Amino acid sequence: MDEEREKLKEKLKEVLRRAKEAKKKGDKEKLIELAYEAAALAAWIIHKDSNDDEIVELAKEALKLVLEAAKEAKKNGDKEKLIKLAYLAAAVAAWIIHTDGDDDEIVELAKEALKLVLEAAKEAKKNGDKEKLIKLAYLAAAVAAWIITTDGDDDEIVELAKEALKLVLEAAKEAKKNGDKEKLIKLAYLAAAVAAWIIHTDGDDDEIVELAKEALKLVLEAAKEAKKNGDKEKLIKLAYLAAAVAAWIITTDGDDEEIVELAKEALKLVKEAAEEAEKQGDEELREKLRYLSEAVREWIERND
Amino acid sequence: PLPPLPPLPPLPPLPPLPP
Repeated sequence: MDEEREKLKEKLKEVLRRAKEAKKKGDKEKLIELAYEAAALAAWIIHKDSNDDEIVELAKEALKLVLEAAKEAKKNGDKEKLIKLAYLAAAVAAWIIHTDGDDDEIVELAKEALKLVLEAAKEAKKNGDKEKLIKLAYLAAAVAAWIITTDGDDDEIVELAKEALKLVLEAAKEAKKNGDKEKLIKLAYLAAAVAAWIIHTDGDDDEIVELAKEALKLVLEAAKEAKKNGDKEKLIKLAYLAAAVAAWIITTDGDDEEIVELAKEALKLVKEAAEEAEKQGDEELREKLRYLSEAVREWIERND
Repeated sequence: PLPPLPPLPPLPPLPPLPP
């Protein structure tokens, strides 16, 4: 068998035992320490796809421990341990999502971890740390992107995804001011994916249309940097996102002079990526980029 | 030993397209 799976299994089961003892006994700071160790054990024990159900339960119970340690740390008033616990909760959540896909109680646990990170990101802005702001926004968007796919019907998911989109857009602006562009590209990816799912599942309002515009101009500038770094692979996916967001805005809200400008820029981006994908040989992406390019032209050119 | 802190998760799948 896999001796490391077994050791990680009994080691994580140990930490949960000690944590349930420290909670019963009354010491809180060790319960936060044990939460740190439970999260690292959980996220690593599911770092690749596993079939054993016992592995995914310990991960969920570890997440439950992180959330319990998060609500005690908020009452004691330590902001920095609250931010780290919020980071751990979302990271563990999204790794449980990646491995097990969809079970029943991960929806409510990931929703609780999403609200926790949105609070920490607001609190991280109050402290002024840009590194933690980006990572928390990355997690919020990654988690929100999944929840709206599998749930979608819940009313609270809309607001949390909108707050996550608004959050990653701010984090993508400070990442532009730091200098690192690879982090900007990944934040733009999340901005488009979330913006597209929000318009997909819930339609439009005044705020969704404004946020989607910002996510669209964000991925356009990100794909402009991806062309400078000479990376064909991330370029074609960014062009997909640009067209997708532009398509969801036009087909639901319509277009003004601002939207047609961004749509045209995204359209010339897709035609360049459709050329690069046919060179590299991506049959599925080649025919989806043609679908986008045609659908966007038909909508733009209806007043013509 | 003790495993490292949880890394950032992989990116979510691509979103669907309008009808």
